[PDB]
Amino acid sequence: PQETLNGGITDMLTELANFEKNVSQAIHKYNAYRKAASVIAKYPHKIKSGAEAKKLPGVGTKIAEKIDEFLATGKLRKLEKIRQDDTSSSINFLTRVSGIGPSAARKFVDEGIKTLEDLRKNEDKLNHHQRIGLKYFGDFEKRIPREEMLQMQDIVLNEVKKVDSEYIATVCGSFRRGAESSGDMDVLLTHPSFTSESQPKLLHQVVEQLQKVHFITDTLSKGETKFMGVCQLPSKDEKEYPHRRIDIRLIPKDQYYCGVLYFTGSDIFNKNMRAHALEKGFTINEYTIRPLGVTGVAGEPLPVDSEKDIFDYIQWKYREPKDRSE
DNA sequence: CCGACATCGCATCAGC
DNA sequence: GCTGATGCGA
DNA sequence: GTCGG
Ligand SMILES: Nc1ccn([C@H]2C[C@H](O)[C@@H](COP(=O)(O)NP(=O)(O)OP(=O)(O)O)O2)c(=O)n1
Ligand SMILES: [Mn+2]
Ligand SMILES: [Mn+2]
Ligand code: NA
Ligand code: NA
Repeated sequence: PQETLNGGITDMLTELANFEKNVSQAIHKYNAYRKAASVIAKYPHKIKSGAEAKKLPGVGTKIAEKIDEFLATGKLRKLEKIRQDDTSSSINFLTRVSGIGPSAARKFVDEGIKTLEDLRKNEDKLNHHQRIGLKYFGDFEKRIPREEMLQMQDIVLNEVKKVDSEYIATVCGSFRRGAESSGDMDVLLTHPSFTSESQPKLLHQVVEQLQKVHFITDTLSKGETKFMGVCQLPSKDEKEYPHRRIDIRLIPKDQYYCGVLYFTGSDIFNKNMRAHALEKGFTINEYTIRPLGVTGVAGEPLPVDSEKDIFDYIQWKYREPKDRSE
């Protein structure tokens, strides 16, 4: 649908979502507003009343009431007031820095630290992750053209197999869903000598190699199965590429497809699949799917030899990654 | 009137 | 020293 | 905030 049909309303709900998330520290209200904004974005009519939007799943009394005020007056006083509030705005803005959540943002603002310049004046008071998020603040909010994502994929696929021929690196996330641009790169790593039943430094060597060739530039978090960090394409003396976020995850190779499914997403989709499963007598996570039982006590896990397998167990139509936006 | 809305890895904090 | 809780994030 | 127990 043309976004201007109910663009005023979806914007309003999205702002409210971000504020509940970053300032009120209520993730479920953030999700509620998101859900209401999303479903309205699909509505192929121009909303005339709150009671009309009330019909859509995820729109209840409070939001329908807020829509009525917006249509009848062109704004939302609560949203107008929040926007002029120095404290709420600062807290909200600071959470745009990677590593800074609602708790840290609130405490920063409480001690007068409110801008990026304030943060730069106070490196002492930031932890390692936050410093990096601050350093590449602009870059991390840049979107990554798919062409560059392909360039980034080449490097990873190359260096991965260079360490050991039987690794299997799989770019998931928005990229796998075929998006024209991505927020970051998500790499899913698997190796034969690592199973659920089950060679140790399996993730570490790959990361080390990507640092070796100067592809990985910074580390946010690193462990046995999880990597969170920063990368950069090498420049062709023509100008330099932005620093990008990259997540790497080493997963039980015999659970490869539940992982590919989870880390391909989307965000709402993974959520809808798990919630559906429950209404239908199943429970999925990133590793297993397992039929809860009669009583709803999980039974044993199943074999899965392709993504479609999981789609079959609860039997939705196998939707291509491109289709899993919700 | 009121609880679910998923769960996890890693960094760091609170405390023994 | 350690375990467990919290924060932030995927 | 919304849905549904
Ligand atoms: N809260 C979250 C966060 C991430 N995820 C999963 C699904 C996402 O596809 C995946 C990766 O996170 P992600 O990189 O943040 N999003 P995703 O790659 O979809 O989109 P982008 O912003 O990168 O473009 O992990 C999730 O299921 N629930
Ligand atoms: Mn991503
Ligand atoms: Mn990611
Ligand atoms: Na409704
Ligand atoms: Na943040």
